[PDB]
Amino acid sequence: PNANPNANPNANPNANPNANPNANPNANPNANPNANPNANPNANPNANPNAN
Amino acid sequence: QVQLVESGGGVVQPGRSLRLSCAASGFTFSNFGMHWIRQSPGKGLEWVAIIWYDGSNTYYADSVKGRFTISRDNSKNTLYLQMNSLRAEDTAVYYCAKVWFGESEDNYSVDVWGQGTTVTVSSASTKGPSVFPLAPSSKSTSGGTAALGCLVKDYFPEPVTVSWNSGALTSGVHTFPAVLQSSGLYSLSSVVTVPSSSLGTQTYICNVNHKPSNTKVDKKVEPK
Repeated sequence: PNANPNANPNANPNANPNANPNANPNANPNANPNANPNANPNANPNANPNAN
Repeated sequence: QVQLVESGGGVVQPGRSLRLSCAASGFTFSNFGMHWIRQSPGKGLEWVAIIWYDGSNTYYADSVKGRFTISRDNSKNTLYLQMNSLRAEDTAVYYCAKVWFGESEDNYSVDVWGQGTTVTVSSASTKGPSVFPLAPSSKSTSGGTAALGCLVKDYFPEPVTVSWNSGALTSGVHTFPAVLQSSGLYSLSSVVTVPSSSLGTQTYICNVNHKPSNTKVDKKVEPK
């Protein structure tokens, strides 16, 4: 009929927490173009034993 | 093709040292890194050490770090493994292996293995075997088939060879692999099934040979 078309707005502001805990298959499968392009200061500084 | 030949293995008392070598041919040895990998019945395959083509970088397994030293002589096309402070658990068959060729950023392992050399770390002294008859009787007869054999007990080191009637009897012969006893001496058995109607008339003699002690024993097996 003519119910309220807006928020409560005193509705639940927290987690469900029974919401979906899995990984959505239809997520973003591409690389984020504006991701971290710098070198990682905390990375492997040693020498790979399996290197050529 | 590619060929690797190990040498230098043998019997060594615990705490002593031993130097293994690996001769390579069929390829440019100086262009490839090498592995030493050992194999034992208790632990299976177990990587030991790796060396770069020029010897600049070497890596070792944790169980051998500080005791083994891997090196190479590219002028002689020879790979070396100096083993110091040997413990009982180092008894194994040691293989040298060649790293395969790949891309610059790939990880690497081995593609061609050597023939292998046996290393036995034990404080047992060289001792010839005791040959005891496994005498057939009514308790080892089922129908027309009977079983007899020879027990080769308390010898060191491996191996020993067993034949029957100087090789004339091979059908139905089962020589079991040797087992290591609590005393550090090996022991094994060899059995053969024969027609029961032949007992008492056909002569069966087992010929045990042990080259490390130059032992040759021909033991006659008589029924009970």
